[PDB]
Amino acid sequence: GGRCLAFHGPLMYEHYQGWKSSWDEWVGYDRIRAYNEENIAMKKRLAN
Amino acid sequence: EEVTFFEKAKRYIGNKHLYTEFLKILNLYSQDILDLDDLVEKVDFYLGSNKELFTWFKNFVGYQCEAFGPSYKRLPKSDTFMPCSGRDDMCWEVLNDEWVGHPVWASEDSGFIAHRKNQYEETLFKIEEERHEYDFYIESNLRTIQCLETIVNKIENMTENEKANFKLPPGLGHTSMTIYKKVIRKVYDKERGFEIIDALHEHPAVTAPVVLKRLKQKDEEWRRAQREWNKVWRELEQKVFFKSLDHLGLTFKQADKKLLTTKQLISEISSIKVDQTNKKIHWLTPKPKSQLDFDFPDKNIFYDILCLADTFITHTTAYSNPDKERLKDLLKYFISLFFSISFEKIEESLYSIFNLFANTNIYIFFRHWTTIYERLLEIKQMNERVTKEINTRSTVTFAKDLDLLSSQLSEMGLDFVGEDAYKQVLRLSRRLINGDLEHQWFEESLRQAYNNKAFKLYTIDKVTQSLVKHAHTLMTDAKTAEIMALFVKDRNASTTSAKDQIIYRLQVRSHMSNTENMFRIEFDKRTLHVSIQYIALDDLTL
Amino acid sequence: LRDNIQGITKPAIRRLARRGGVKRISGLIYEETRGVLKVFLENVIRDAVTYTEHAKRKTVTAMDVVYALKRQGRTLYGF
Amino acid sequence: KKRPKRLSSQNVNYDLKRRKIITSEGIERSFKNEENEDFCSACNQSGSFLCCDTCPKSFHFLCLDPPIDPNNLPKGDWHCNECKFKIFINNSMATLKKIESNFIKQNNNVKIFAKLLFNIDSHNPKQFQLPNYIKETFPAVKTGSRGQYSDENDKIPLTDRQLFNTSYGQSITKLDSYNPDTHIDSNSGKFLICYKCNQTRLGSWSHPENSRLIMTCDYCQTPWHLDCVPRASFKNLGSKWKCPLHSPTKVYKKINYKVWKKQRLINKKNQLYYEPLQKIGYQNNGNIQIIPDFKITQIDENSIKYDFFDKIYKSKMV
Amino acid sequence: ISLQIPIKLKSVLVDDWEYVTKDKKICRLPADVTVEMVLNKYEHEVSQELESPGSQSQLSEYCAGLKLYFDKCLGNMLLYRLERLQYDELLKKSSKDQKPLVPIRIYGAIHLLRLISVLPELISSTTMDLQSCQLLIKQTEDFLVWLLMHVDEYFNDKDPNRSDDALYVNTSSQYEGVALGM
Amino acid sequence: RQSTGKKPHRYRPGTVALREIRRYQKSTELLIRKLPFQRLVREIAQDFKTDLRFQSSAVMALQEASEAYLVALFEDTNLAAIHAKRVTIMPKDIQLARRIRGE
Amino acid sequence: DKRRVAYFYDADVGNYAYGAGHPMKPHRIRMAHSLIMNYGLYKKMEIYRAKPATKQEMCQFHTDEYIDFLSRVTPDNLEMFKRESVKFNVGDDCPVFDGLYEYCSISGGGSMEGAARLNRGKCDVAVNYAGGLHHAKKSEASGFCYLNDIVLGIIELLRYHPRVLYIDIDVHHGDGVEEAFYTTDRVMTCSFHKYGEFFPGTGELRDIGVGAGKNYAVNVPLRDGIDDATYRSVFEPVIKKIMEWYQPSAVVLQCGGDSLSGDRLGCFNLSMEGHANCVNYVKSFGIPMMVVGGGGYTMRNVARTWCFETGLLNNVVLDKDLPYNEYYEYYGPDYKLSVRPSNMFNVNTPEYLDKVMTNIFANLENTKVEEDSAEAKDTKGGSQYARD
Ligand SMILES: [Zn+2]
Repeated sequence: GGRCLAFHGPLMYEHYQGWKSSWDEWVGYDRIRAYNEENIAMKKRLAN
Repeated sequence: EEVTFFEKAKRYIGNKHLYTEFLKILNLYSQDILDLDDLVEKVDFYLGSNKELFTWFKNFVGYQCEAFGPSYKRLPKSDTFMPCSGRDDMCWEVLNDEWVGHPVWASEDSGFIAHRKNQYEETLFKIEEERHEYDFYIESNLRTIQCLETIVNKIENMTENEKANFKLPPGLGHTSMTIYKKVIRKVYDKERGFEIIDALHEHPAVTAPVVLKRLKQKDEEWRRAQREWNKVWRELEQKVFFKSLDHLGLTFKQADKKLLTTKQLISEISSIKVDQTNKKIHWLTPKPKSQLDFDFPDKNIFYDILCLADTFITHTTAYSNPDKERLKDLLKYFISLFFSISFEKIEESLYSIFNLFANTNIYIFFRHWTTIYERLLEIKQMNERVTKEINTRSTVTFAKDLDLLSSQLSEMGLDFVGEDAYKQVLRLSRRLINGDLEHQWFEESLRQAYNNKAFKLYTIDKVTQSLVKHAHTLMTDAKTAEIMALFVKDRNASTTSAKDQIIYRLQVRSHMSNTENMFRIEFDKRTLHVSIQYIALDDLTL
Repeated sequence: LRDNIQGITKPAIRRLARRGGVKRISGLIYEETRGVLKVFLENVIRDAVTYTEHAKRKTVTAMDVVYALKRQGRTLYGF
Repeated sequence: KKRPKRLSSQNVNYDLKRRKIITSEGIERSFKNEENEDFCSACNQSGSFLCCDTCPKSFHFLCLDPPIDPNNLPKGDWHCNECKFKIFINNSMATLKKIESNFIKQNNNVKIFAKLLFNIDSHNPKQFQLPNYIKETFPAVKTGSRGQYSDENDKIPLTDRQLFNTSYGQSITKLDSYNPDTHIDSNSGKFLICYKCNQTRLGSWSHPENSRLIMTCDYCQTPWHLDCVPRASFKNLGSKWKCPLHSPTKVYKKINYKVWKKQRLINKKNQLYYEPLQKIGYQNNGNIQIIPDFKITQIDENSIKYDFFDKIYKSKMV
Repeated sequence: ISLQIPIKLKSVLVDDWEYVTKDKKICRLPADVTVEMVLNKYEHEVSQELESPGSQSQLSEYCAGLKLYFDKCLGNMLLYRLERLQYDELLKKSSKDQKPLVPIRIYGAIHLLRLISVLPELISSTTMDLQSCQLLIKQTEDFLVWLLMHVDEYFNDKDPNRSDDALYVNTSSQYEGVALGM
Repeated sequence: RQSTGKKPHRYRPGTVALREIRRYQKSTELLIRKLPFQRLVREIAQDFKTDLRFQSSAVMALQEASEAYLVALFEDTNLAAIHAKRVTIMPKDIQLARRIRGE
Repeated sequence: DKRRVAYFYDADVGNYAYGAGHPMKPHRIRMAHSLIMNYGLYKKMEIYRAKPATKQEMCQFHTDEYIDFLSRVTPDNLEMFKRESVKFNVGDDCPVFDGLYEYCSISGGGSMEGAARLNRGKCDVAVNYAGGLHHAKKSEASGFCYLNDIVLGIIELLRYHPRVLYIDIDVHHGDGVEEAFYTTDRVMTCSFHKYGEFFPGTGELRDIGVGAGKNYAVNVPLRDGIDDATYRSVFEPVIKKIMEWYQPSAVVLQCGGDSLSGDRLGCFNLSMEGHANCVNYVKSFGIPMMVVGGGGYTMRNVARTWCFETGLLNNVVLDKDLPYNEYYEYYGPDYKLSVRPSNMFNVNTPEYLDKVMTNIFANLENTKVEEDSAEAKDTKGGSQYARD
């Protein structure tokens, strides 16, 4: 349900979206959203 | 047992999401929101099967309004205010103006779907419209011709002075006012039709004779066209209608291929196995050993699939001569050995408890055998009525005089009259296996031979080929051939039950691999009863 | 048989342009290419239909298609 | 051996198609010579359309500010509201220099709304449409094809492939033909066990009548037989098939009455506020969730069982 | 320019959208409470609640502006295509009665909530002064929390299928066919 | 009738297009699928004459001839595109090529 | 035992066709009547021709505007006639044809004439094959049905009889009659049809009426391919229980071939015997019964089954031989009076039917101008030359 529900940084989850199939990982650790880590730190500080 | 009721419900539900929804419903009841009736309805689908738990819940809770269905919403009283001059007090007290149903609300703004029909049914409906509009125009013209003939008869016996002035209201002195209007509008033009209608109405006995003549010749040519179309309609519908009546039989050619496979029968026996096991887990710890049983009341049916089998042996060309000979010998021997029949008593002219532990190929072979047996029982049980109906087929004399009876299958000898239907369909199956029957004609013969009830014999050659190919694997496979040899050693027709079948099971479990399926087929000499038990992965766990 | 002009898919036209060395393919080229192919087929198949009707045959052979391509200066080899 | 070539006659051709009989043979000598658009960009729906001569926008007969009826439609040229504002007065003559401030100066200092009142005339009439920020706080709802309400209760429309050309046996229906694929789920390949009776009831191909139809729930994927719950056929068109085991949207408690049309969920932003403090006697009127402004609580099985036992132990005396 | 609405009013608006488009239920126009007495009660409550520092002039100005703008905006951005037939026959009845109908006498507060919902689009599409815009926003939030203080007596959930009053009536087949059809 | 209804590769445009040009120019196999072209051929032929059949080899010859003609037309269209100081083809270039060809 | 049967025919009821490629067709009634007179049933029967209804006589359930609209319906000026087209939902699902006013008038006249003949005691069984329309609402036309003449017949029966029962046995059940009699207690409606993505979409086990009409609307949802045995098992005991509890004074039966094996939009697998034994069972009670016909998109099967209904109502067993009529080419290659059942799947399980029966039993256990008004005036019409 919904359109944004991910334990990692959200990528319109309804698995790493927008990447190949050889990158999946389903191990168990702590989860934090943080709004995609402040939107990858305001897009790497606006491309540094 | 109030303390242990909740975990009992938790183990009964199993799923976590359904348990949370049950807790939400139960708390909704707890917060003075849900009354007793809706709780009773909820536990009717929740714990309806558990009779002990439901009776305890009813005794412990203390159980001793309108339905308001999804349709017929209540209109406001503003829409009720309508004059409705044809309504008296009884109509006011018997009719409701505040309840209206509209199918788009039932569709929830998504529409509705119609029933899917076969293509032959669509051509049959097209034939129905083509035949309908022809004679509908014909008899509308006939009614207008009759009205104009009554008019002409009234003109025939009075003078010219009242002939010049014969003003009439719309209707031509009859109870209808628009049949003739539609007839003249269809015969003539759109703009000219209104003016000739106006002429006929205000000035009769001048345009009316030529209108009657035009309508008479139009009716004559329409009747000639209908007569020349009726023959084509009859002969095309002779092959359209019976194919349209067959719904499952048209798809049977592919359904029998897709559904009579190994994995489908594995699924359909494992479904019954898990149903029996969890039903007993709910009810009682012991489990029955009988499931998917077949009854064998007739002994000549084995002889019938024997005849079909050795007819198929002499037809195919993909096998060698000694391979065909050993396949026919194995097919005869397995029937003579499993069913305790000494030999074949049909080997002259007019031809051309015990436990079985087997693998999956023998399972599929036996399932094909029992399927053909059940099909032949469905043929034979109604055969005494079908043969009586065919032998007493009272043909219509008027159809014979006009040559209207269906003689499509009677020319090539596909008719079932004057002979037994079962022997005739056995010969038809033999020749269809021989490959010189033009199979769709055999489908048509089955369609108008048993009134579409013989739809399971449509792929008799296909299931015979599947049976032959599955019996071919009984000797080529080393494990299956060794299983047959161990059945030669095991079968002795002596009272030695319940002392060596455990050894049979042990040597089979040591003989078969882990991925191979496990079966127990029990056959009884009395009443020819057979039972199959699915014991897959129930012996290698220890 | 209806809506069979869409059987020639958009990546099929894209691959056909790739065979021709086309760098970039517009979104409006697909309908125009489908129309051009429809006109060419409506000429060639009609010519083959006339060729088959002349020979009192009910199905059209590849030789009649070869003749229909040859008569318009587009001769085809291998059939 | 059908013959539609010679036995199809000359007077009457293929039915449902007229011919030249009503035109060529119709001589009666008995009288003895005596820019626009087609999408309706005010409600995004279809129907009878009216358009302006010099404006590409087309409207409905009722979506117009003063709804007009087709039986008394005005004659001559018709114009929209901004057509009266742009091609007509206040733009071509008497150009807009300070008439907007004159609206405040004339309409008795309504300046906080006079600009919107003036912009009303420079605005086409349209149906109500929910704003974007109103829609974003409810992620379960969405806009439909023509602009109707669409929450998770309503099922997605079926495509034409599954509905028209879905072969014969299938026919978008499992009531016809043996359909063993409906009893097997593709997630694990196991058997779908019904909730009421714990049987899949697949049956056999030799006995198709012993098979019982089953369906998958659209929320929790719970299998359910068609004979246990009272229901005739499947649910493919319309709303999603809600099994009678979840929380209903609206319940009735006659005592006039209370409806309680749920809360339809709030997204994972700061509006969703959690506060688990009390487990007994909260009177939270529902909208709970289970864990191992719109106020919600982290309730569990123990608290629900406690308040249930408390309420039915107070209510058994009455 | 950003405006906030409490989640109860957003849920009410979403339920109204569901009633109109999905459930096919228009609002009960012959209702007990209309927009004029809504604004009159709001103005009286805020006038008798606080002191008198000179804000009653702008309070009455805001009330009169909201009344006039709801009068001349009701057929522009509110009024779903389903309710257009109801508006048409009410206008026909008023034309037969030789009287000039204004929407503040018959329309409920749900259309006012719709107007407050579409207000940021109207402010963003118009050239307005900053201080007047903030004053209008502040008065909007004041009215929104006043409506939040009186939800129970004003927006009560009731079903028209079994009650005489639900501030909502069911649409007929003829009504739906005329409105959502031609 | 009774119914109510980390960084990705991120290839720039043009390089993969030239890669496909080099792959399909040296290739041999047919780009257009068999049955869609066959169904289009039958649909076109049914407008001229009904109850008509095509053999597999006739469909093959028609498909290869149409592919070669469309490849030549696309070559002329691309040549006109570079001639018009462009790398993107337009349908007006196709119409111009057809007009120059005389068809 | 022996009962007099009044047959109501009109020679003008079949002269109107709805359109090309149309499911509904009044042309089947003419060949059904030709089958009736071709079987020699006129010697033990009485036949009258009913007059067409008027505007006021058709206003007895519908509104004034709907009746005026239907009287002023004309296909030539359909271009400007678009407001009332919708609302009365005419022209979208029910297209406009010439003679709609006349066809509705004949159907209504036949319906209330059957009701009046049942009321006055002149006949025991009233058969009106000219009109059996049941999908018509108060101001809505659906299912190619325009005027709800069955409601008018029930009203005319209620003028003399205290209780009237309506029985529907075909698919696409009449929601108009149930809507007209949802709240009244003197009218009980029982119907058998398919539910689930079906054109009407109305009728549940929970749908039994509201107010004073609580538990007075019986609806039996069925599935595809129901055979004759399961149809008998779902019909006869519930009909006996309805007669035991409700005790009606009149029965309105909507016979039709929509529930037959071959149909256009139908879904059932009933033969002629399965469709006829229910009528025989409801005739064996002895109480008066009204028979109307408004179903059956097929034609050849519906004519044979209407002839079989007439023959069973005539207390005679019809032979399988089919004589010569002017509509003889419609029939199958066997040319016998027999509707052949199809072999499609019988998905109607006995357990689901038993659950429906228990729900119905638990619902029904609590049941224990105007110058020419009242009708009772028809032309004789004894000179019929339909025999061939
Ligand atoms: Zn129907």
